Amino acid sequence: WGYDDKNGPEQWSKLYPIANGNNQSPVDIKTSETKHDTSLKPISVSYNPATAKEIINVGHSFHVNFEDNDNRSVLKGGPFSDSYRLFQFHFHWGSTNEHGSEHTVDGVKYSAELHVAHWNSAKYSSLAEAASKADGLAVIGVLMKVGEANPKLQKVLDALQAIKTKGKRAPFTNFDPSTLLPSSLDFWTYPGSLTHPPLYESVTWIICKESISVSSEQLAQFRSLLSNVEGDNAVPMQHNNRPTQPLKGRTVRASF
Ligand SMILES: CCOC(=O)C1=C(C)NC(=O)N[C@H]1c1ccc(S(N)(=O)=O)cc1
Ligand SMILES: [Zn+2]
Repeated sequence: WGYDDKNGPEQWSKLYPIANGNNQSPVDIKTSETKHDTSLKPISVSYNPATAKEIINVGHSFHVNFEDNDNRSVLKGGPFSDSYRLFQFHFHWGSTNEHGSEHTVDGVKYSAELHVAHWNSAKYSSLAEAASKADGLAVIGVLMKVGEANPKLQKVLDALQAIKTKGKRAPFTNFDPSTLLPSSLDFWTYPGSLTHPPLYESVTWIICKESISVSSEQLAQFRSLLSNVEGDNAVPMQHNNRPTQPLKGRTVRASF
């Protein structure tokens, strides 16, 4: 699977039928149709920079992975009673500045999107166990709006020169990804899925109301990453965003 016309989102359903499920992500958030929910607690993140482990080129994207052997780095509050353990962050982007976000807000497409992914360590003993369970994953989505260079991205962008081609990986240490989040943690939440195969309907989405910035040149760095292995013909990673999917009558709740 990939993002090409042949192996891309519109074809995913052939091998992964859950693509046509009732809890697929991402979605268009219609602000007129959101339900303000008084029970929602503030989102609480507490990440230890010592849990940062590795940056990896996975061909369709790059990931920054965290040591997840204990509760040093955790998400709490919002719609959750359980504590969720940080394991990864990554981005999505588009071929142009005009699209690239996965979530949209009232039809508006942002240039990119940050995903900070966590697993339910109260109920489950590993990411592998948690990953397929309705209450297994919690992902914070931050919409990224093209404008001023974002200095908080600096360590991440500087690391890409070491993982230019598929499969390449490097230590990525001493980094707290709560530095990338907007200063307001007002959010939307809805029950949904991983936005690429295997598309498990295991994610509680936390979508920040406030966007963070990214420059056109910072976006060019993401797209200058190569999907091919070293020595092969260069194939830029131009985009990796899934189209919005039907709500099929789910409710997006607002903390605000
Ligand atoms: C069984 C593992 O479970 C997962 O969590 C992931 C899988 C299979 N694939 C990845 O490459 N990384 C993880 C992932 C996390 C968040 C999103 S997203 N984009 O935030 O929905 C996708 C994949
Ligand atoms: Zn993602």
